[PDB]
Amino acid sequence: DIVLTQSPATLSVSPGERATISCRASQRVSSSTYSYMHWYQQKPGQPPKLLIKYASNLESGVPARFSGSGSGTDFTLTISSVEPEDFATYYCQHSWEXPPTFGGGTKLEIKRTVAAPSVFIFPPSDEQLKSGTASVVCLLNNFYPREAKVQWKVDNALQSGNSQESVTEQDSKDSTYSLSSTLTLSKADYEKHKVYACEVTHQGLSSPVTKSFNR
Amino acid sequence: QVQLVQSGAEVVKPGASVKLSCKASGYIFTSYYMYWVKQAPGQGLELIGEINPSNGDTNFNEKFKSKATLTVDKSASTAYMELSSLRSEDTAVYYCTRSDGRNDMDSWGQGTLVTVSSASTKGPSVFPLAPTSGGTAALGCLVKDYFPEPVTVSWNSGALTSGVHTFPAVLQSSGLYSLSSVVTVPSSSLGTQTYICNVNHKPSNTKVDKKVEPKSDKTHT
Repeated sequence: DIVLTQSPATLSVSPGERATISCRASQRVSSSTYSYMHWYQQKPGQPPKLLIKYASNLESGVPARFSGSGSGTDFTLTISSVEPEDFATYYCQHSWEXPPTFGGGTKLEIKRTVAAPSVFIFPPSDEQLKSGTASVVCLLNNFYPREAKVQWKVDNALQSGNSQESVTEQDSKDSTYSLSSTLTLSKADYEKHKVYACEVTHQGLSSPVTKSFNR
Repeated sequence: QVQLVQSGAEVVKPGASVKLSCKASGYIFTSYYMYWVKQAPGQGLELIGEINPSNGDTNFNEKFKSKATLTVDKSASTAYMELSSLRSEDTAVYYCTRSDGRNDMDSWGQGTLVTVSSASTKGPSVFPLAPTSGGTAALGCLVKDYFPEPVTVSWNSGALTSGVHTFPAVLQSSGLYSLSSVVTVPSSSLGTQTYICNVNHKPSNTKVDKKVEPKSDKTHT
């Protein structure tokens, strides 16, 4: 088969800067007259989406800031000015011959301005505690960049395990991340303590920030 | 509007079969080729094959010609893909997609996650994360103890999307998944607005709505 090699694997651009991503076919996929390379955008959680067909034809409804060029083996997708909602993986695909094959993807990442997390804490619902378990959720909302350190403190003691974290992809509207950290305890353990605290360290903050509740 | 709507996520036992469907609407079904495409988790795209729904001509990526059977029901505007004797490597999102002339693929299904596993499906419990920072409040739903992926969440049947963050699942020690979906809103309007999270776990046929109300107590016994 024909191998499409995309580059780079990851592209980071600032808000409103130009983004260029390349796709090299292992052999020619153009005639005298037309090119058989197509470009797609896969936004997080969604199917791929057609942007550009036949190397340079902008698909209908696709914003004007997208464009494509090249012939033969070397093809490029240009975004003239990157917006938050352009956060996606971009895939090339040929239809020169059987079987159509896809490139490996270029992840486009957006270097937006530094933002500290707003931090919130949720005690366990009464509903959950009826069942014998207590999840305490600590939320770090709308921060940039990604690196953030979260630590749980129960009665001022550093908790060593029993928590799990998950971070979002970059947000489609403001390019920030959010993170949830959930501390899971049995109802008994939960109730044998008073203070539940989450301590957040992030480079947009000059000190650690602590949200807590007493039960 | 053109639309391709795929069947729900499913767990399949190793060595079993599964039949995926793709319902087409807003155009004449037999006027476009239909492709099936495989996306392995955290991975890129592979073509499974092509069916011509007018004349049934198929064309398979050689790699899948022993794995996949493509059919259609023209009377019902629906393409099917049957995947045979599944193993771990078949765990993936499967997309149907259309193509007017076998070049670009201009409309896509939303995808079906097939997870190959011996573990039983399990539906999640949904718990409120009841509602401050710079005059904003956070609220959410904790969606706990489900297998396999995926769970989807919307807020207020899709009317509430601004500020929503629905986290990637985490894998718990039990081997069951967990996720939270949260939103930030004005703290000022917590007593006037209604926030309901809609949780869908297609594999267990779980479709659950949970009103998240403000945490509203002087007495401690």
